[PDB]
Amino acid sequence: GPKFPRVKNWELGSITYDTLCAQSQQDGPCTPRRCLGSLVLPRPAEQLLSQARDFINQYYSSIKRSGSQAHEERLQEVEAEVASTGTYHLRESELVFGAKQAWRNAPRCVGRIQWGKLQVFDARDCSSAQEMFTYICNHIKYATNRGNLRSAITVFPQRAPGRGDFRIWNSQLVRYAGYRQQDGSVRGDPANVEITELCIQHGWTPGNGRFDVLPLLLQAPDEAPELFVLPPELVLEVPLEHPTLEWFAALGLRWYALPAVSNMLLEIGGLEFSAAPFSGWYMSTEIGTRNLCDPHRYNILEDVAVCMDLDTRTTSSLWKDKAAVEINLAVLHSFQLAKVTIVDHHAATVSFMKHLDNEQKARGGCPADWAWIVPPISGSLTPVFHQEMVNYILSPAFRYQPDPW
Amino acid sequence: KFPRVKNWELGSITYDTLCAQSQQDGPCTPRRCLGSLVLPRPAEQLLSQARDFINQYYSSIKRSGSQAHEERLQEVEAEVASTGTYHLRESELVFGAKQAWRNAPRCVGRIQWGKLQVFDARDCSSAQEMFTYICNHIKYATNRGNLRSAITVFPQRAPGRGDFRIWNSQLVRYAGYRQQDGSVRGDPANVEITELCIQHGWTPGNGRFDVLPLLLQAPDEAPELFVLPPELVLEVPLEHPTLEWFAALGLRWYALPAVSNMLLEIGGLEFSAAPFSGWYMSTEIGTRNLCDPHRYNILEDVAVCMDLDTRTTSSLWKDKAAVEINLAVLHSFQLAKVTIVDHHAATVSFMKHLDNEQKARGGCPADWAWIVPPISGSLTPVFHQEMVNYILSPAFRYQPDPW
Ligand code: HEM
Ligand code: HEM
Ligand SMILES: Cc1cc(N)nc(C[C@@H]2CNC[C@@H]2OCCNCC(F)(F)c2cccc(F)c2)c1
Ligand SMILES: Cc1cc(N)nc(C[C@@H]2CNC[C@@H]2OCCNCC(F)(F)c2cccc(F)c2)c1
Ligand SMILES: C[C@H](O)[C@H](O)[C@H]1CNc2nc(N)[nH]c(=O)c2N1
Ligand SMILES: C[C@H](O)[C@H](O)[C@H]1CNc2nc(N)[nH]c(=O)c2N1
Ligand SMILES: [Zn+2]
Repeated sequence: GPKFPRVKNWELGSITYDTLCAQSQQDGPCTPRRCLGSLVLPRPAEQLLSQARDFINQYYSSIKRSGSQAHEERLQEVEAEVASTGTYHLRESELVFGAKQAWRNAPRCVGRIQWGKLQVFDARDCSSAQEMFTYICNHIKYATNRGNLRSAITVFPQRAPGRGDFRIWNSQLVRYAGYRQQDGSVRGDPANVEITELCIQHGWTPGNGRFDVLPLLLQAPDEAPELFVLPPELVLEVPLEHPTLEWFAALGLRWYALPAVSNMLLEIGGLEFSAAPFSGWYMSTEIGTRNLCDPHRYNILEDVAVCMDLDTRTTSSLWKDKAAVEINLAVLHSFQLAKVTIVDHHAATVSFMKHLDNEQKARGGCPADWAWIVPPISGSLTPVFHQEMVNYILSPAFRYQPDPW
Repeated sequence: KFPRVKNWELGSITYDTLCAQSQQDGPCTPRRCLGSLVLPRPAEQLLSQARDFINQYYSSIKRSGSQAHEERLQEVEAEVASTGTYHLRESELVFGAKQAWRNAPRCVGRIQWGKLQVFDARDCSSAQEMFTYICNHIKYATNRGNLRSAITVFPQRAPGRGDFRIWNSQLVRYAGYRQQDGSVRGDPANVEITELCIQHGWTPGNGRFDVLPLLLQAPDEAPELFVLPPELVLEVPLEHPTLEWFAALGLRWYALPAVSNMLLEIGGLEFSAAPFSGWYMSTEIGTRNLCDPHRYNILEDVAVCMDLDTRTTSSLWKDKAAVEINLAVLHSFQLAKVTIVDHHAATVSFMKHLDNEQKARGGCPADWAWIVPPISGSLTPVFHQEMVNYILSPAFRYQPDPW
């Protein structure tokens, strides 16, 4: 082998070299002195043009037209535009290509075997917060497809010089309210306290439940954000029940069908889309393990263990483990019952192995964040645990961005 | 320069300043992270690693800058200047071994770092003598079930000649025997070492749990074969709290986790045979050893016994059976009165260790993928704790198989 990362699968004994990483144009947070790979957050003119050039090259390569008349004219067209305005504009098919490429390039998504199937909705004509609401509601209608979920992304207008951003304030399109109490405890989802408080300040009359759907705070450039309420018929939800444990349904737990991230930046060839929400379908463990068992979230492990009649007095009864399995199973069982798309952590990780194999043949590598790809239960029971991965930033990219308040 | 380390369960924040004392480079660059890779791939150098360690020593017994410090530093110059190398005093080696454990980023058990019986075997000259030493280490460390962490330090490396080595990866391992049907009986990880044993003339059992012999190598000698007296090797029959059938699986594990193939570096000196042992954390046996597909791979057998649905993965039979096997192990070890710690207790103590280290040193090098357990990851507080990883010395390094 050569001076590219050597990558081993310890279950199978198979070796690959990552040559794609050579493509990376942006430094991550690690150095030879220290690995910072487990931090969740780390941290004009020529600079723009070069990025733009790189993306157009990428576009043209993908349509197999590298070096050609139209390829070189488009380059000259992009330069022209940046020369007289300082920015430029993607073509319809260039946006489609990029959006998909950003999903392909996201090191933290286990669901990338699906990268090539993605409805790109162009909303770069959107002009008001009201119009955003509309656009967002069409997205939710399309993507939900009555439970037969379909991956999509709606792209609003790119950042402009000295001009405000289009922003969705909500971290996801569909999230539950969290209400701070007299006790100090939270009723609802403790992640969402702040945004809940922001909505009430902007005129929302709040509910008082564990599962109230948040309204949307949407922001057209240079105005303050307007508040929009999703019609309940538009938000599909799955009441939670267990297959064998009959009491589970009595807990009154539930989750929403559509996982739609809404607070991420989509950066394509230097252009920045501050508002471009995307959505797919859940992996069982996101709801069952993270949302419902995290001590700083709904934290239902104790409750369920008690119902199950486990010894919660001692760690070694593996009461946390026993309960978490049933919650997870209750998630899957119930989504399946309601005929709403879900994938379990086994099935998912199997298919990402397949994605890894594809991307090896196609690009010679696949950036991947191990701690994020490996599921929060039953880790080494899934094939990804035994797979070494290389993490690196590629572009187009989805980039986290700070809350707008 | 100083990285911010947040914990997302509680929202608390620290800064790691400890990582600045790292002198040895890891595998990451700013262009790409390789932190999930299991493996990497003259007087000035040695003399400055040695001073820096002696500094670490006198500083640790508060005598930094005193007479005994100055003259010991000079004893080091003098020895390297004349011989190309030098030797450590017993107390120094004791300090360095504990520090090597402390510095081990992949060890979730570091709360215990200061409690370590150090056996000095540097006066070892034969594979015979090696064996006795190893046999004493086992008797000490096992202590009829009341496990005591220990290390034994064989003679250092030397430019003149070959290394003292223990060919085995652990002092106690189960043999893996390749069958005709291209199948493995026993432990598939130990196929190659089992074939080495047999080649150096061992008579093999044909059970699923046959304790391998030791292959011990003195400098520039053919390794020698030594059978462990069966009474030294404490084993644990596996049974289940509620499932009476489990015991009839005939499953079992050994008490003592004792790594023997890792090189111990202190002050630039290299100890190529320095086995060490503590006690197990249950997921090691229950999850990895027994349910890994390239190991004993018993998940399906056990789930079928549990009468679950193998046909589809959304019934979570892998997870369900995985838990019972971990349960069986805990129960069994607690029943046989043998130290073991579950992943919840251990990760809780690791958090506290992170706290103590923060106050004492300004951080703790940690490797997230190894600290987080292989089941119920996010169920443990380590999952939500950011972690910085970097190499401090004294350290344990991984080493090439001697063959
Ligand atoms: C198609 C079904 C999909 C599944 C099953 C899936 C699965 C996942 C999972 C389990 C995570 C870990 C997130 C967490 O625990 O917070 C993740 C992250 C991510 N996914 Fe997906 N994903 C899917 C589709 C998509 C789509 C359509 C996009 C956008 C085109 C996308 C882009 C991302 C990004 C950017 C992350 C990192 C998120 C962050 O850093 O906050 N994924 N995915
Ligand atoms: C006191 C009981 C101990 C517990 C519960 C414990 C726990 C663990 C665990 C779970 C691992 C990862 C194991 C794996 O999945 O391969 C590990 C790794 C390690 N531990 Fe410990 N440990 C203990 C004692 C020790 C001792 C006594 C030493 C030596 C002084 C030590 C030094 C190391 C080193 C160097 C590694 C890296 C493993 C490797 O690179 O293969 N630990 N520890
Ligand atoms: C603080 C911070 C930084 C960052 N980069 N990222 C986050 C999202 C956090 C991470 N962990 C939980 C939460 O993110 C919740 C959303 N995660 C992904 C998902 F569930 F919404 C999803 C699932 C399938 C498909 C899809 F398109 C989206 C937070
Ligand atoms: C190839 C390779 C590289 C490397 N760095 N390391 C290895 C040891 C492997 C890793 N994964 C399992 C196996 O190592 C055997 C077990 N490792 C730790 C332990 F079990 F030995 C242990 C537990 C508690 C206390 C204690 F002292 C020791 C292999
Ligand atoms: C500190 C650690 O990186 C953090 O808890 C991460 C670990 N892995 C994760 N993996 C996924 N998919 N989602 C997460 O939120 C996290 N949290
Ligand atoms: C490829 C991956 O890094 C490898 O499987 C690691 C992951 N985490 C681990 N963690 C521990 N404690 N022990 C291990 O052997 C491993 N294996
Ligand atoms: Zn790294």
